[PDB]
Amino acid sequence: HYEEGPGKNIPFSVENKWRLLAMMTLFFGSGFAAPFFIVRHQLLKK
Amino acid sequence: KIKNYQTAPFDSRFPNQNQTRNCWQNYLDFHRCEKAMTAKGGDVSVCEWYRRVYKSLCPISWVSTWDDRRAEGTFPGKI
Amino acid sequence: KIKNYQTAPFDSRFPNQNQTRNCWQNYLDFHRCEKAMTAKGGDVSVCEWYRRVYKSLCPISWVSTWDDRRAEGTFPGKI
Amino acid sequence: FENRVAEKQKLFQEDNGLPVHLKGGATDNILYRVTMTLCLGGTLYSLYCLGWASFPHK
Amino acid sequence: MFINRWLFSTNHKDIGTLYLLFGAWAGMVGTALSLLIRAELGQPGTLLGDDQIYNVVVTAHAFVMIFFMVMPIMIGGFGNWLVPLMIGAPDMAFPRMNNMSFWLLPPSFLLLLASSMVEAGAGTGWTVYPPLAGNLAHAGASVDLTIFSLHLAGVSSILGAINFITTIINMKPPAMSQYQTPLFVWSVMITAVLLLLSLPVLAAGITMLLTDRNLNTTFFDPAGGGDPILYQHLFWFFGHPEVYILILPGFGMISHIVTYYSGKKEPFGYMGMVWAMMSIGFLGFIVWAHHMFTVGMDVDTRAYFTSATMIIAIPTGVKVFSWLATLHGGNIKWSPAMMWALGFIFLFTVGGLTGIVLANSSLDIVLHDTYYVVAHFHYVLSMGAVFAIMGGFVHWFPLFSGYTLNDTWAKIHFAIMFVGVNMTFFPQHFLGLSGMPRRYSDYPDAYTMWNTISSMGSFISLTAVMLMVFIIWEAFASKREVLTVDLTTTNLEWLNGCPPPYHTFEEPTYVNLK
Amino acid sequence: HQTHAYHMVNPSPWPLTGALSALLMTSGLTMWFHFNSMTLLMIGLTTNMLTMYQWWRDVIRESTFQGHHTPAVQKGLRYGMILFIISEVLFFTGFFWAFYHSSLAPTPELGGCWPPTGIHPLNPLEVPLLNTSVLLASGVSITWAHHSLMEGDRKHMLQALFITITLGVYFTLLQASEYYEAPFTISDGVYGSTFFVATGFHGLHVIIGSTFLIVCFFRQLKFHFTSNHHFGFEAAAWYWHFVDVVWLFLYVSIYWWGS
Amino acid sequence: MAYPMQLGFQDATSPIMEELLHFHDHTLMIVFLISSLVLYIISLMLTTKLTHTSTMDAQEVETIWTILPAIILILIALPSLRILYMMDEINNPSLTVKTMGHQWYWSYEYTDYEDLSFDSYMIPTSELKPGELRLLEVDNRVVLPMEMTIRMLVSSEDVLHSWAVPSLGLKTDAIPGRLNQTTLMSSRPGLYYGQCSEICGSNHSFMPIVLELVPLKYFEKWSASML
Amino acid sequence: ASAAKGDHGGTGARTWRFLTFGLALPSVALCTLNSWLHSGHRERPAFIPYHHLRIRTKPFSWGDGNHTFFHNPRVNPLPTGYEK
Amino acid sequence: ITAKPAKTPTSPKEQAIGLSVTFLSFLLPAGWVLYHLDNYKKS
Ligand SMILES: CCCCCCCCCCCCCCCCCC(=O)OCC(COC(=O)CCCCCCCCCCCCCCCCC)OC(=O)CCCCCCCCCCCCCCCCC
Ligand code: HEA
Ligand SMILES: CCCCC/C=C\C/C=C\C/C=C\C/C=C\CCCC(=O)O[C@H](COC(=O)CCCCCCCCCCCCCCCCC)COP(=O)(O)OCCN
Ligand SMILES: CCCCCC/C=C\CCCCCCCCCC(=O)O[C@H](COC(=O)CCCCCCCCCCCCCCC)COP(=O)(O)OC[C@@H](O)CO
Ligand SMILES: CCCCCC/C=C\CCCCCCCCCC(=O)O[C@H](COC(=O)CCCCCCCCCCCCCCC)COP(=O)(O)OC[C@@H](O)CO
Ligand SMILES: CCCCCCCCCCO[C@@H]1O[C@H](CO)[C@@H](O[C@H]2O[C@H](CO)[C@@H](O)[C@H](O)[C@H]2O)[C@H](O)[C@H]1O
Ligand SMILES: C[C@H](CCC(=O)O)[C@H]1CC[C@H]2[C@@H]3[C@H](O)C[C@@H]4C[C@H](O)CC[C@]4(C)[C@H]3C[C@H](O)[C@]12C
Ligand SMILES: C[C@H](CCC(=O)O)[C@H]1CC[C@H]2[C@@H]3[C@H](O)C[C@@H]4C[C@H](O)CC[C@]4(C)[C@H]3C[C@H](O)[C@]12C
Ligand code: CUA
Ligand SMILES: [Cu+2]
Ligand SMILES: [Mg+2]
Ligand code: NA
Ligand code: NA
Repeated sequence: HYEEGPGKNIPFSVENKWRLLAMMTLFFGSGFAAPFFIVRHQLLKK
Repeated sequence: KIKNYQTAPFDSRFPNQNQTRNCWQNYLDFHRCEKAMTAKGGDVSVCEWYRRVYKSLCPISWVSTWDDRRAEGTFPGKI
Repeated sequence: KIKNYQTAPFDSRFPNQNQTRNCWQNYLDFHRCEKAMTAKGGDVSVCEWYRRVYKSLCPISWVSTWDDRRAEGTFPGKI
Repeated sequence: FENRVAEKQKLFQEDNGLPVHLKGGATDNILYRVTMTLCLGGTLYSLYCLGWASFPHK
Repeated sequence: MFINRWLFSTNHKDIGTLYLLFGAWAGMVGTALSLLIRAELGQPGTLLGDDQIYNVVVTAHAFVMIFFMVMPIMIGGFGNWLVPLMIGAPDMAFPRMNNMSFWLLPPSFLLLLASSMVEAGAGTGWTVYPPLAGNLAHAGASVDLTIFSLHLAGVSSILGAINFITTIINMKPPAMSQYQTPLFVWSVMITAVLLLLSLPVLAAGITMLLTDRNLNTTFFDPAGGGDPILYQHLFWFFGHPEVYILILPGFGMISHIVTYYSGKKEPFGYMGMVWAMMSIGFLGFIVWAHHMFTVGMDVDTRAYFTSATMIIAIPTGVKVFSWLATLHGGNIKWSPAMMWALGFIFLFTVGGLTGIVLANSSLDIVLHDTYYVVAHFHYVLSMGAVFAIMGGFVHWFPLFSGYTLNDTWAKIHFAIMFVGVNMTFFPQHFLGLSGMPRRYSDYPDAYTMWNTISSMGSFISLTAVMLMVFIIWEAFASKREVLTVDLTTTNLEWLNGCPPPYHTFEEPTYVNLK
Repeated sequence: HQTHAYHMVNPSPWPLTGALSALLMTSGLTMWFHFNSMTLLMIGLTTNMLTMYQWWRDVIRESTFQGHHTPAVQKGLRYGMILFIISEVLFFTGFFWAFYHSSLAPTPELGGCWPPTGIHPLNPLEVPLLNTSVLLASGVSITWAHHSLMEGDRKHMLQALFITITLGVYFTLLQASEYYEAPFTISDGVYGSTFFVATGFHGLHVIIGSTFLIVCFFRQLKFHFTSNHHFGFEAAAWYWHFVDVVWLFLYVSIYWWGS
Repeated sequence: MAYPMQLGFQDATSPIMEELLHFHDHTLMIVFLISSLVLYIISLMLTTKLTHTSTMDAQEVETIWTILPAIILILIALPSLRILYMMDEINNPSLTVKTMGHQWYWSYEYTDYEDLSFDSYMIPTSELKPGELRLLEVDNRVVLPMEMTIRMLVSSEDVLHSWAVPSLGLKTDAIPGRLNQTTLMSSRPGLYYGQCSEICGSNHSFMPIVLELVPLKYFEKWSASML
Repeated sequence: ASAAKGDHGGTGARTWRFLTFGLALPSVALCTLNSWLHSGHRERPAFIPYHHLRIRTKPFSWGDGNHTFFHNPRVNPLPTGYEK
Repeated sequence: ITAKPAKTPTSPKEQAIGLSVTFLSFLLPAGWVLYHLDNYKKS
């Protein structure tokens, strides 16, 4: 069986708020950055 | 163009035992052709083939009734 | 020689925004007529109306492509 | 043929803690590992192909 | 145990959590695309210096927002979390098929990414009309990867629709009729029937595009006797239902939120609200050609589609007035979720009304393919879906997580967003009325002022999105655990606490018939 | 434990391997169409077949061997299969729409007629009529199988189901032969497009349906079905009638009216 | 053409466009009224400490808020459809002009009498003469007679385009294999501008339409000058 | 709308077997005869390179790119005509 | 809603950190690409 309760029903840890902040920043920052880098890629292709 | 017309040739549009529409279509074609020619610069002799075909195939009374109805303004086909 | 032609009139057969078939029909009508008028007793002047209408309505590239295909033997309409 | 369903019912109800996709025995594990290896390897290969196809190839 | 729980899930709450995570991440992608759009238009001239890339950005922006942000969040995320709890069911009907509806979406999204990285992308519009999207004007793999992206998203949602319809019909307590189920559950059921019937037609249409591009079919190619306009009919036969699919779960969440924060045990006029949703769903299938008023259709067809389209205002207005009548006499709790719902009612109404303008095919001649249409759907769809989603997220975050948000921060976030979306999209009405086309990377100089203002607006909403991320962090960082919520007698999803145990309703509710 | 009758399914890898198989098949088709290679496509087809096999194996384990298909669970599966068939009807509706759109308004490129100039349709009274009698007959034989099962008659259930499958195979081989003999091709304009894509998706569903009936045949050989509980057989019969009705619509529309 | 800070429609150049302006004024008044009523009622619901939280009966009030919207929709649809049927009624033109969309420019054909055709390209910004309009001018304008009913036929030789002129109320999609008709009538001489209105690739933003409306005798001189 | 047959009283396996062997399979037998009388090859028609047929906007992903998937040399001409 | 006191309260200083970090994670990568747009358009 699995852990239950606040902060235990999620696939990421909230045990440490600064580790969390890194995770959330990588998570949402990667999705927000991706279109800028794809545009860059297309502009650079030729 | 190839006279010695003998009779109406086989027409793949009308291959079956009921030839009503063959008579009807050639009658329409001839009179449509004739209408077209009587105005603009030309003469009915280009209509002759349709004339020979419908005359060969169509019962006299049908042609006569259709001619009467054209004169009367009651012919229901489009000419 | 009835003319005073300005452009193609409204045609109740083709009353809607899509005018493709109106261009196509007059193109066929003109060329069917021009073929018929090569029989004995025929002049193409009778075909003039269809000619003016299709020339007014049809894109030049459609006319040109159709002409090319009639010459190739690949035109898919019946003339 | 004879009706052997009861013996399969006994097998698949054995309290061994196994999830149903492995409860048939060692062959299930083999088929699972084959399947998963093909899926994850193919996915890696498909990412390689994206990389290759993302750039003009001279 | 991590892989078993999060990759092999058969649990409605965990699968709902995966969908919310996926949709939030997609929302960041789609927001970034929207800012690139507005950066290109934020002053006259060219920014990207490559209008094919611009067109690729516009296309991707739409697919990401619709297929990877709104539908996964509303149907996959709120639907999976809330529907089984609201009917006391122990999970969905097909708990394992449910997990595949989820896991089809990361590959779908990957195929969309691949579309934009190979060749010059699919710069087609999210409509993907041929011949622009065909193999001569869009040669190469990008459009085919887009088509496959849509096939996978389509299978995901068709199977999810099968799951939700079956669950909702079959897994209520034996005493509970359909007319005792909450409006959000109705909204998901009707959305699922629309998906079941519309997505296969889209699938047929994009499959014909695939074969025109790769197997020398000519469904849409006049040289073979095909017709580009047939593609449009097939696309929009799906696409008008799709826009009601995008809003209907929103209508369901709005009903619950307005009821809750008005301190009411029930929404005003329940059976009217069911009638109105079923009516909107039904009429949503017989209006699609209002996306085609300039393609050359006969006048009587334009008259029918104008008329049928306008009729949808009648059931929609019943819902709007019924929300107002739910507020009526309430003990109003000015929570952040209530603010989102109130902003929803007003902005959805504005957007619906410009939709009624557009329904008039005579005026649509001049407004079609202009920014007036863009303004219409960013009110009714973009703000509509986003505000219902934000209202639902703020309201149910404590249920899903066990933790409370900072309400003051949430109200600030609402305030910023409300300013930003209105500054962005309201001037686009003027741009449309005055004739600025949509899908343009640059514009005649006359249109500069409102494009400048609209782009400035887009940055304000960016500040809101960033703030939203911080607010979610702060809640998980501070760990204020929920004790109780009010109104549980009429909000069953809360009655197993916050978050509910992994298995809920193992012993079903007791409901008698009398 | 639980005191409801519904099925809490064991955590399963097959949703993930199915979703990855979809990624591999679609990226595989892309690579086939654009980069001259069948590699990814072959992996994806293989993992798809592996996924289906193990997933439906597990459903058999859960029901025949473990007893989880209570009447409530069965009722859910009935709804799910009906809804699936409805979605498949709408998919075919899109192809019929394309067919009627093209054939009711033939463009000038066709000759402005239907069938187009240069197209010589199959005679619908020859193999297409035989195929129609084949699928109609298999709808009778699968109904005999159903009643035999309900009546507890193993031998006649197996005979009738065998006949049903044999007819489905006969249809498929007749259609394969007609595809090869057809003087028109999928590249023969919109006539060929509508003909082969619509009858081709139908032929695919005949193969799917026949495979489903073969699964039922072997499960029946292994005594999985009771005289009262046999939803895999009912679903395969529903699916088979759907395949038969689509054929009738194809026959009347494309082969007969469209000739 | 549009002008800076414009809020509404371009000034009407044809009678049908005037009709649309009046119809839009009518509809927008209704839109403003309903939007403002909803906003007001929201504020009315939210500004009292009085409460009523027990079940409310809905039947009576739902007659009002189905019948009154139904009446309003009819009052929009009647002028809407009248204008629709006006646009469609037989107008007997004196001239037919075809336009063909291309990536990315328009071509025009005047083939009633002479076989005239020509291509029409955007003037690049670097080539604009002083005081000319960025993204809007073309090298060859569509010369046409004013105060006359003109049949425009629209198609495409490649992808979809759409031929639009907002101040004449015109927008007709340009579809390969299809010849779409619309009617054009300018009350005034002058220059009337429009832009391609169906996404057609890279240069969708850069293939404008410019009509040049002149008196008939000048149209004839221009026609005459082309042989 | 029920044919000219007529045999119920409590439907069952026996009745559906009777239909299977007494109507359905005889029909198949008769259509199989019909079909395997009207079999035999027709004159193939003159080739005409119509532009709406033998469409090639992209090469097929098999063979030489110019043959359809179930190409039959006897009755399927290529864009340039029948094969040798 | 009612809630227990924060298990791990986030001070204003802690909030300013999390907010700044959050904002920077959106702004810096996009900023880098947009700043260098002309370095891209010329290649
Ligand atoms: C939250 C704020 C964020 C900041 C961003 C902006 C937000 C929007 C708020 C803005 C507050 C809006 C108040 C009404 C706006 C009408 C402006 C107008 O003059 O419109 C003119 C017409 C066309 O008119 C013409 O052909 C002639 C124009 C000139 C008239 C003669 C006078 C010459 C000088 C004119 C000076 C200005 C006149 C204005 C007169 C002003 C009267 C009020 O354009 C149009 O149709 C555009 C209409 C789009 C259709 C949507 C209508 C529903 C909105 C109702 C509630 C507002 C929701 C706001 C959205 C939400 C707002 C809360
Ligand atoms: C959430 C999504 C959503 C919703 C719900 C709607 C709702 C409506 N839409 Fe819109 N629409 C879109 C999303 C949506 N739309 C999108 C995405 C497009 C563009 C796609 C593209 O081209 O990319 C679009 C395009 C679109 C067009 C095509 C315009 C063109 O391209 O030229 C039309 C035309 O009729 C239209 C009409 C309507 C109408 C009449 C409604 C109605 O359902 C609105 C009903 C609501 C009200 C009327 C308000 C509340 C009612 C009252 C308070 C009652 C009293 C009111 C009256 C009596 C009028 N929409
Ligand atoms: C024997 C009875 C019929 C059985 C089925 C036969 C094979 C079909 C396989 C799948 C059918 C599904 C796709 C239909 C696509 C086209 C195939 C049409 C049927 C067919 O087989 O057509 C053949 C062409 O096949 C070709 O191009 C090559 C086809 C192979 C590549 C197909 C690639 C496209 C697949 C796209 C799938 C999209 C699925 C989306 C589902 C989404 C759900 C939401 C016809 O051969 P021909 O030589 O042109 O003329 C015969 C002349 N003697
Ligand atoms: C271009 C190429 C595109 C390719 C896209 C490929 C996409 C997907 C890869 C698909 C792999 C499928 C793997 C087998 C899936 C079996 C699902 C199934 O059979 O689901 C069943 C429910 O759906 C039901 O019944 C009724 C529904 C049965 C659905 C069967 C699978 C169909 C998948 C394709 C659907 C396409 C939609 C067609 C219409 C357009 C069982 O539900 P579970 O939750 O499992 O169990 C519940 C337990 O109580 C059982 O004991
Ligand atoms: C040459 C090979 C080609 C490959 C391509 C696809 C191939 C073949 C797929 C054929 C489908 C096989 C489905 C087999 C399902 C077996 C499992 C099953 O039948 O499971 C039954 C439940 O039904 C259930 O889930 C019902 C499950 C529904 C299955 C529906 C299948 C339709 C699949 C369509 C997929 C493609 C879609 C179209 C593409 C455009 C189990 O319950 P019962 O029977 O009551 O038994 C219990 C009793 O014993 C108790 O006494
Ligand atoms: C649409 C969403 C976009 C929102 C706008 C983002 C707002 C600004 C965020 C800051 O971005 C940074 O800006 C710097 C400039 O201030 C760049 O440094 C660049 O410029 C510096 C000064 O010239 C040099 O020192 C650096 O090395 C050089 O990389 C740096 O790359 C970039 O991360
Ligand atoms: C072996 C089995 C006996 C039934 C049982 O095991 O009790 C019998 C009963 C019905 C038989 C099947 C049915 O008569 C239908 C088929 C008859 C064909 O002529 C051979 C295969 C065929 C598929 C048979 C194989 C085998 O002999 C079966 C399956
Ligand atoms: C009869 C049905 C259900 C009543 C019930 O069993 O509770 C109710 C629910 C919603 C009602 C409808 C809505 O209130 C909207 C319309 C309101 C008008 O006053 C009558 C027609 C009208 C279309 C209503 C007819 C009918 O009374 C409906 C359809
Ligand atoms: Cu041409 Cu847009
Ligand atoms: Cu619509
Ligand atoms: Mg358009
Ligand atoms: Na720009
Ligand atoms: Na049964």
